[PDB]
Amino acid sequence: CTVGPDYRTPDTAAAKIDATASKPYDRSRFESLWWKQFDDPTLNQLVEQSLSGNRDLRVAFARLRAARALRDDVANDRFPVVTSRASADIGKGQQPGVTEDRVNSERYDLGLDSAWELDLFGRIRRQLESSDALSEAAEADLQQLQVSLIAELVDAYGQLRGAQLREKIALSNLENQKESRQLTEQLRDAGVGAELDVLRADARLAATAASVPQLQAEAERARHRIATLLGQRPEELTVDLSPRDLPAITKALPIGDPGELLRRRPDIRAAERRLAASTADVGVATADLFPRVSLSGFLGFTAGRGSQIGSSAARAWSVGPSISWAAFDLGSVRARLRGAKADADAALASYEQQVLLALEESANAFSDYGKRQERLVSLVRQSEASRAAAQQAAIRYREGTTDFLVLLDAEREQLSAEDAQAQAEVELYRGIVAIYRSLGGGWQP
Amino acid sequence: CTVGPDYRTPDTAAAKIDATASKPYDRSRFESLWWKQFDDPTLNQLVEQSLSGNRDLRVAFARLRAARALRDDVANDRFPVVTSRASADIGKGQQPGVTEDRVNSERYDLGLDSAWELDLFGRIRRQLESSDALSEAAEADLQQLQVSLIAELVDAYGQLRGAQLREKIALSNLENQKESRQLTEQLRDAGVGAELDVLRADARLAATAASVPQLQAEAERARHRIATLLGQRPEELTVDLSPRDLPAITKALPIGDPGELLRRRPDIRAAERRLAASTADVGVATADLFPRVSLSGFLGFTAGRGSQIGSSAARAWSVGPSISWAAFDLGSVRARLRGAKADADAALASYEQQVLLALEESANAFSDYGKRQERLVSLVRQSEASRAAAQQAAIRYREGTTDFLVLLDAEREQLSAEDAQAQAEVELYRGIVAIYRSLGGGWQP
Amino acid sequence: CTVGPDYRTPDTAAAKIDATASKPYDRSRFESLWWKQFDDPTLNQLVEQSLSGNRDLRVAFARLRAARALRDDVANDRFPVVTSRASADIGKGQQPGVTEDRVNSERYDLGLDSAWELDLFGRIRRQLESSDALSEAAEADLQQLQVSLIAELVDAYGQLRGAQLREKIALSNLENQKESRQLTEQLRDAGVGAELDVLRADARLAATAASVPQLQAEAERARHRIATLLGQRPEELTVDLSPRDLPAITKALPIGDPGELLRRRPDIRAAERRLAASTADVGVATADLFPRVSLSGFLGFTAGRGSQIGSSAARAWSVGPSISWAAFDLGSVRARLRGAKADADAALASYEQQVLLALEESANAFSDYGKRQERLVSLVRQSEASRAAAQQAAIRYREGTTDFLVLLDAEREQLSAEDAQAQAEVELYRGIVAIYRSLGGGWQPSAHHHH
Ligand SMILES: CCCCCCCCO[C@@H]1O[C@H](CO)[C@@H](O)[C@H](O)[C@H]1O
Ligand SMILES: CCCCCCCCO[C@@H]1O[C@H](CO)[C@@H](O)[C@H](O)[C@H]1O
Ligand SMILES: CCCCCCCCO[C@@H]1O[C@H](CO)[C@@H](O)[C@H](O)[C@H]1O
Ligand SMILES: CCCCCCCCO[C@@H]1O[C@H](CO)[C@@H](O)[C@H](O)[C@H]1O
Ligand SMILES: *C(=O)CCCCCCCCCCCCCCC
Ligand SMILES: *C(=O)CCCCCCCCCCCCCCC
Ligand SMILES: *C(=O)CCCCCCCCCCCCCCC
Ligand SMILES: *C(=O)CCCCCCCCCCCCCCC
Ligand SMILES: *C(=O)CCCCCCCCCCCCCCC
Ligand code: NA
Ligand code: NI
Ligand SMILES: [Xe]
Ligand SMILES: [Xe]
Ligand SMILES: [Xe]
Ligand SMILES: [Xe]
Ligand SMILES: [Xe]
Ligand SMILES: [Xe]
Ligand SMILES: [Xe]
Ligand SMILES: [Xe]
Ligand SMILES: [Xe]
Ligand SMILES: [Xe]
Ligand SMILES: [Xe]
Ligand SMILES: [Xe]
Ligand SMILES: [Xe]
Ligand SMILES: [Xe]
Ligand SMILES: [Xe]
Ligand SMILES: [Xe]
Ligand SMILES: [Xe]
Repeated sequence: CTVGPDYRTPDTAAAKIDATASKPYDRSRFESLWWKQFDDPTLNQLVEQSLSGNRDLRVAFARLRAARALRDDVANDRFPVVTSRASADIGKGQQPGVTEDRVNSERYDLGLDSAWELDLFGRIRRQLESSDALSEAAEADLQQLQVSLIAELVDAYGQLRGAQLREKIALSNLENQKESRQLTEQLRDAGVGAELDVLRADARLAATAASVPQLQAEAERARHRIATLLGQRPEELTVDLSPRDLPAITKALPIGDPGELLRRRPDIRAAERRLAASTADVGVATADLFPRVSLSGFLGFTAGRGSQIGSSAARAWSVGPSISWAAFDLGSVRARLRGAKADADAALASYEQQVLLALEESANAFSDYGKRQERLVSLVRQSEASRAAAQQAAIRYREGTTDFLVLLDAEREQLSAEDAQAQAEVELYRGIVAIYRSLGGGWQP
Repeated sequence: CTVGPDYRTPDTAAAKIDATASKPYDRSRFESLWWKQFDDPTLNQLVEQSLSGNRDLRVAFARLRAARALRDDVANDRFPVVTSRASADIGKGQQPGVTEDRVNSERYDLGLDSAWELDLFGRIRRQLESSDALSEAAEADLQQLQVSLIAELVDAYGQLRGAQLREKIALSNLENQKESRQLTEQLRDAGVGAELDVLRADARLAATAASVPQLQAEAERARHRIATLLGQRPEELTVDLSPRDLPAITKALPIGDPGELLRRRPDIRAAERRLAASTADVGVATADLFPRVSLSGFLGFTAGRGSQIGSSAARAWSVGPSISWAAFDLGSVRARLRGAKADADAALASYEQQVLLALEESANAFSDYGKRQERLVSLVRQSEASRAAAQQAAIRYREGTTDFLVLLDAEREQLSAEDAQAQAEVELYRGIVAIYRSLGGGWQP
Repeated sequence: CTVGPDYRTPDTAAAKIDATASKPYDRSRFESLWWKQFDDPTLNQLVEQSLSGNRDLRVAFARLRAARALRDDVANDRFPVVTSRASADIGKGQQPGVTEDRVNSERYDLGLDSAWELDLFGRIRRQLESSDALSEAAEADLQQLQVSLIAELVDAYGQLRGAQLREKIALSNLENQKESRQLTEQLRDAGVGAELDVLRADARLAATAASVPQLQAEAERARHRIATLLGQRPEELTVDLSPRDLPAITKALPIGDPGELLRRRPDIRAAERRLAASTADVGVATADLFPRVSLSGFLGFTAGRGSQIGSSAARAWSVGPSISWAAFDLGSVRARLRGAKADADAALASYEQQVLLALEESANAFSDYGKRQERLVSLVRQSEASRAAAQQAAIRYREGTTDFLVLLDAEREQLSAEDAQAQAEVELYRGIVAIYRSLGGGWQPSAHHHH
């Protein structure tokens, strides 16, 4: 007999995300190794190294091992606990009721001690049920950490490429600006220009030059995040992170059925497991409303004289059946039961919150990614127009048919447009990461 | 007697906030349902729904129940703990003292077991005092969560309106810029224009177009945050969140006496409660320096033969008065007492820190709100001048009395001014939230 | 005898930071009171007030005392625990074995009760070894908090000066802009200007005016962070924070040998101590594979009649030697051992992660600081050219040889350049803080014979 509530997984409705029945997405398959679709061998090597080197991941494997070991101890409580012991009780004094003389008093015991709770109401079955569930929670915590780590690492590689891309855009615009500064000097020196043109050109050149070490600095913080995520020291990175293009995915994104997301996400499973364990804990406490039946035992040797221990004349056995019940202390048992009920309500609510946070993450990731595609189309147009404008403004300044401010302003806009477009490409890549993170991709799924 | 210190709430001086004798503020009343002053029924519905749906709030209620359950168990220790038992000791072997033959031996007991610590030094009174205080702390944690949740939600609604406001500003500027692009093409096509004007107009149009999906993306993240704060899935959100104006409060802000803030804030009460509990815990530990006086009992039946249990010939009673005192183990008792004293100093320091954090939050909220009002006055002036400038620049460009860059730049400034003004209005709304959060507004007892 | 693994500090290689062999840095000495290099008495007073008033620091000191007190209780388990008792047993009923009559029964005891676990396999020595290490971890947590707090406070002072600097730049640019607005009005009113010029001038003035209360607002948030970090209420600040220059260090930075950073960082020591404690806990669990030997005792008086307690005829004593061993419960003991092994692997990995996070912080702080110096050189050039451009554009606008946009744009760029430069100066100062934070500056490593 196993008292208290029988846990049932909640009847959690599947995710509905309408925005996913469109062209950017392929619901017909899900790609578990979602980062491989970027077709970037360097990224793939980063991820592989991270799975064997990351120290947080190592901690989580260890915690999983700890939880199994806890469970394994609790499972032995289903059986009698048979220990060994050699003891004595030696003294001199009165023996009240028997005599008022001070007599010597000796007793020796050697053998097996047995302690056994008969699990008639399932206190122990429930403890094991809880511990098994906490083991499964720990496995899910590990899987979630893997999902989180892969996403963080892929994202950081993106940021690194972004900084590299933007540095290259900044240096390229710096050269255009150097050419222009040089033209303002030439015109001024030939008597058909102005110091005012050279000054403004210098100021703009220095502004653009100032962005370079900023961008390099962000690249270096990203390289350094990557090294830690790999379990590697900053100066000991194995993998060559020299500049390459920001990866892209041109096929529609294999996102599977978004209805499956709540079943795929390990954080959801972890919190469901904790709910199951907490529900079993109600059982544990509920069992204390009923009597506790135990059976102690001794098998070995008992004697008044040490010499006899081990011999036939000292053979002994004893059996200690016991039934106890809280009786007038039932109020206390009820208080602990209320406590366990409260903890299980906490766990339920906490599970529900994770479900909601997960649906929120996915809804954001999909809404973002679609908008980021739209935005990019406009930014690409801005860049094209800007490049063309600055080209023409350069020709006109050179020829004497437009003021320097026209060229200055067109150059500012070209840089500003090309930079924003790159940032937006990085955003798109990061949005891909957020989608897969939110779907629970990357643990074996 | 009740040993150890008698807790007294610290004499914490009232908050002094001088900036509040200004006319932005009404110290003559405080409005508990502070969000209702925005006169936004949609906001009011959100708040009411969140109080019944939010899952973090559910967790906190459950933790409150857990703490009451702990307290209820402790309270029973003021009374004797009277449990029930049926036991036996059955076996064969020597009986030291009595005989060296291996004899059969039986003993049966059935009745009530009684255990009572008498509480002469108040160890138990103090345990209960601590537990009651931790219950009040848990109630205050819940109330603080209510304050935090309401503030987060109101703030998020503000962000949502902000994104919607800014989208509308971006679309309105997009129309002006579309008209301009069209004018540059027209003038070019009519032989009094230039390709360079069309290109720059295209670039600027695309830039403005690009901002729209960004702002929509932010609107969607805010919609989704609102749904979770309500305890709802994103696609189930009941409330119509289609655009409306960012709410405003035109009367002076009813902020009450700022010297009441520390009494109103539940976080301060929670930390004060934990301090009270920790002070009682010093009492608990201090009691262990004194003797512990207890009284055990048995009432029921005892017999050498199973047959007799229940009969008057097996009636039994016993009574076990006992006094113990740590004696040579006083060093251990002292170490635990030092430990409890240390924990109480931690709690005191931690209470003081919450006081300081609260005064910091308050002082920031008031400093900010005044500055945000000032800043807005300038931004409103900037917007007006900018719109006028761009209107006139458009007239002049069309007429042939100013270059396109003059119109371009005036259009950029109009958008930049109108968007900054909107952001600043959002800031002002959020400043209102920060004031009320910091004053401890919005909780139920 | 002491059982289970004998802890050894891991053989952690020294930090390698190559970028530190260059001339921004002086590796020949380290300054532990690293903020004093700024030669700012106001900053020095803030830091001193913080060390005596900050409440987080007080919390952490208290937690350190709690952990020592826990350890002191555990230490007494190496010795017999000798308590005292006065008790009685009174009742009426059968005495199984002896009689089936219901007899009256009385008994009185007064004396010393003794309990002693003899630490033959070191279960207790190991518990103490763990507890001592957890105390050292708490000491190191406190020291790390001190490092973090000092850094936070110095950083905040920098942000405060930054806000004050930028306000001053904004007001100064506001004055230039007022002069220009006045010129647009004059030219318009004298028949050779344009309303369009006055309107754009007005818009820009309002933009610049709008920045002032924002910057003042940041100054006030900073003042308030500083007050809490000092343990002070916002309106009760002891130190005068009225505007002064952002401090600067002209000497190359005394950063010592970066290969001594992992030894100096308290967070690294804290994690190493938790590793040591965890390793000792393996010992504790390993001891349960062996027998446990105990010895109980009683010495005092026992009697059937209350009157006799205290007299020679009621003298009593007993001794309770005992040895137990898990026997068929060894699988449970093994499960606990595997558990403790798992926790020690967790702790090792956690120690290693802290090492890596520390190397990452250090490497970022040095990469940043170098880059921030370079960036500043360019921003200074931008400011100079911009100031000059705006002067010339003003001359040309006055002449009737440009539209006002030329002057407007030059003025925007001047403000934008001077503001960016100031932010970048603040960045450099904050990068100094990040270096010292990451090196473990601001606590006293050689205090307490070190260990
Ligand atoms: C008056 C004389 C009485 C004689 C009684 C027999 C003595 C018991 O002596 C016993 O001998 C064993 C080996 O033989 C040992 O293993 C036991 O531990 C020992 O105590
Ligand atoms: C208060 C915690 C630290 C004090 C350590 C010394 C013991 C203090 O114990 C004191 O002695 C008396 C006992 O009857 C009582 O009257 C006091 O109220 C009690 O607290
Ligand atoms: C009333 C009968 C009890 C016998 C005397 C009690 C001994 C109390 O003595 C205690 O021993 C502690 C640790 O060993 C010492 O540190 C304390 O100074 C002392 O309080
Ligand atoms: C683990 C050894 C027991 C140590 C108790 C030592 C108490 C002193 O702790 C000290 O406090 C200061 C701030 O409060 C820190 O700067 C010191 O570095 C720290 O050692
Ligand atoms: C809920 O109360 C269920 C109680 C179940 C008791 C189960 C006992 C199983 C042992 C079966 C052995 C049969 C003969 C073998 C003798 C050792
Ligand atoms: C759970 O208790 C519900 C009641 C119905 C289940 C029946 C199980 C019968 C068990 C009898 C146990 C007595 C054993 C005592 C040995 C010392
Ligand atoms: C100091 O001397 C304390 C004063 C209070 C009396 C102390 C004795 C125990 C009080 C517990 C209250 C309920 C006990 C009822 C017994 C059935
Ligand atoms: C391992 O088997 C332990 C052997 C137990 C023998 C008893 C030792 C008597 C105590 C010596 C005192 C030394 C003090 C050092 C304190 C760290
Ligand atoms: C310290 O002195 C080392 C003692 C040497 C060991 C012998 C003690 C016998 C007790 C039985 C322990 C069995 C361990 C089982 C593990 C697989
Ligand atoms: Na109780
Ligand atoms: Ni020390
Ligand atoms: Xe044994
Ligand atoms: Xe330029
Ligand atoms: Xe930088
Ligand atoms: Xe047994
Ligand atoms: Xe411009
Ligand atoms: Xe019972
Ligand atoms: Xe019984
Ligand atoms: Xe029994
Ligand atoms: Xe809420
Ligand atoms: Xe435009
Ligand atoms: Xe976007
Ligand atoms: Xe005593
Ligand atoms: Xe500090
Ligand atoms: Xe201006
Ligand atoms: Xe502001
Ligand atoms: Xe700050
Ligand atoms: Xe012993």
